[PDB]
Parts: sequence; structure tokens; C-alpha cells
Amino acid sequence: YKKPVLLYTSNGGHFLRILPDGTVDGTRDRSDQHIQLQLSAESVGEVYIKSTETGQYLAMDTDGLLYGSQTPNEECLFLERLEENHYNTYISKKHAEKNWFVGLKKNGSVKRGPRTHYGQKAILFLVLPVS
Repeated sequence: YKKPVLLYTSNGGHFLRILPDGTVDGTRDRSDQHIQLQLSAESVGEVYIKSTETGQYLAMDTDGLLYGSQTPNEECLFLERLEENHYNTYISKKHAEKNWFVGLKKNGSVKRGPRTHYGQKAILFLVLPVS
């Protein structure tokens, strides 16, 4: 959590991106300004995910859609969970009982919460600290 990180999924080989207009998607461009993220932990295993460039927070709405919020609240808290020792997954804490994950489709668009589950490539992120 000390360094900014990139979150990479092998589903379509995308980095999680929070665009300045509040749109969330994926890009293969590792030099994109808006894929530089900062994780911060409330409690152990509970994180905010923030754009280092814009300060916006990752959030998930009641339809399971990801978007960027200028400031955080309970809709921005995610449960960070280890899978297969090397990947992290992120579950909406607000919708933890719906098992709604942060995920990206192969085409780089957001995979909505309702369509996600453990073990999907879409939700498996490699956390890459920035040098």
C-alpha cells in the first residue's frame, strides 16, 4: 500500500483505469496516466482504490457498475482477497453479499458485478508496484 500500483488482469491483458470523466475501463497501455492507482487500507483486507493522477476513488453502484467518485464513502470500500497466492480480487464491501467483484471483460470494458465470481480471469488482478 506504500507505493502506487498498477492492477493487471490477464482476461484481455488490461490495466484498470479510472478516467478523468469518472468512467472506469481497461487499457493495455502501461504508460497511461490514469492506471496509476493507490491502495489504502481501512481495516485489514478493506481498501480504497484511488487514482494517483485525479484522486478519484473506484466505486461500484447498485447495478454493479464501476465508476470513479471524486470523494469516497461506503460504496468505495473493497474487500481485498488473495487468490492462488499471487493474485488479488476486490469485492464491493457494500455488496459483499452479492459477491460483486471488480472485473474487466476481454474487450477492456467493465464486467458488471452481477456477472462476476471467484476464479474468473476477469476479476483476478496482478498488483504491480510502480518503481
